Amino acid sequence: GDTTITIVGNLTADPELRFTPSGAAVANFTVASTPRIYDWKDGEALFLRCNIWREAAENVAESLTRGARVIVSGRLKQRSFETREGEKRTVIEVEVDEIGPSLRYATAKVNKA
Amino acid sequence: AGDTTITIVGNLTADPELRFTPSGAAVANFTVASTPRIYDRQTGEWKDGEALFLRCNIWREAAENVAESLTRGARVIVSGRLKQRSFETRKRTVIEVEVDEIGPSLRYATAKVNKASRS
Amino acid sequence: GDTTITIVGNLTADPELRFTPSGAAVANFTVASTPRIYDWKDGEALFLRCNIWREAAENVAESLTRGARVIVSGRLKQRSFETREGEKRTVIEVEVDEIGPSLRYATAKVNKA
Amino acid sequence: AGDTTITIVGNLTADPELRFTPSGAAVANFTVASTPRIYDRQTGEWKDGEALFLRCNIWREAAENVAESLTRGARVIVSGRLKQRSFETRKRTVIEVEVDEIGPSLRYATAKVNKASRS
Ligand SMILES: [Zn+2]
Ligand SMILES: [Zn+2]
Repeated sequence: GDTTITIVGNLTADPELRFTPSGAAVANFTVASTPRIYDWKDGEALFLRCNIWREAAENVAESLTRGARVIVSGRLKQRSFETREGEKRTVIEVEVDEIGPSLRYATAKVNKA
Repeated sequence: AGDTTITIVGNLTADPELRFTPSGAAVANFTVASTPRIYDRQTGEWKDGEALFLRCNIWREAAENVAESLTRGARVIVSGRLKQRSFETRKRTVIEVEVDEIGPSLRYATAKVNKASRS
Repeated sequence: GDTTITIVGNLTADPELRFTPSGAAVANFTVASTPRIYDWKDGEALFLRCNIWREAAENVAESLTRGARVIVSGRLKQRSFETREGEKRTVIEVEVDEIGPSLRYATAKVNKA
Repeated sequence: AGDTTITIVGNLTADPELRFTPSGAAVANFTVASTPRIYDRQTGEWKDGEALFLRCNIWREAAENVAESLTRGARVIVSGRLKQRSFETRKRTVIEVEVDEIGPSLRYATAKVNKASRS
């Protein structure tokens, strides 16, 4: 039913870990995905605002920092705004199902629980 | 132009088996056990439906990075391309994944990530 | 390298088939994907502007109409605008690799070439 | 919670084999031949690399819709979920696709689509 995607990229900044009145934790961060080339590299670019919640949000929070190369699988969510202030605005966000630091150019010590 | 790609989440059946080709190129093997949930629309709660087993081989330094970072039953995210090998009996084809990116899922766990060094 | 997605939904309107000075054809259309429910259906929603080019653009043009339920595989492309007129705008579009009418609630006569 | 999903583009090895379960539910089988391109970075142009063969089974009216709409070598788009069956020799597992949506690709062809009737 939903539209899902996988985006590989680096966090543009440390994950903002804020809490809701009810206590549940929410982690926000935008992944910036940037491509490859030939003969000379680099181009394209894609910045997707993401949000994970619950314990995954705190793990994201305590396990990721700026520049971190991540793998993110989630659901695209989009909202459509105004006209009574200007004229047609669209925004998009990714509800993260799973995310983890990528092991393509690095390592990590994974501690269970 | 492009291969068929998939993102599979699951657990490592066993630690990554790191070997090296004759030329020296590293190669890590493992299989992800992706278990989907099923809901008995009548009592009980969610259930562990039929699991999928996908063997995956990652190459070069990524593989070495795997061998040194992931272990048994670790939950991981795998983005890769489906490749159909061919092994003979005694015809036979089998479908495995060639990893492009893989990382530990921060779902039920944390991780200390050490960047390597390039840019 | 690129970020790809698959969106199943219906065209919100017939595909605009316009041509470029050079002659190549371009088909534009926005797919509107809307979900399922339980116990009572319907919710969510996602509208993604798409564009196919070349012969696929004309085939899309002559094979699809409004309401058509399609399957679309492409690449997300996003651009970031202004600040010298207002303050930060983001837009997204799907460069369609493959698209075809879905056979979930219909049929179609496929004529080769 | 969710299965592993994939979008595979390719051609039908053969016309869809439509059969019916004992209860009456329709079932169509077929396999997509997805051929990826390879570039000899030295002369020649693009090349037809190693193809992937995935068997797919679609259900109910969708299947009937398949049987009545698709034929041999037709290019199609398939969105589905990977399912691992189990058949025994003489153990054995195999990976096939359970289609959720499938349609003829308007890449190298057109199509006349007849909506059915619901909403
Ligand atoms: Zn090496
Ligand atoms: Zn039926």
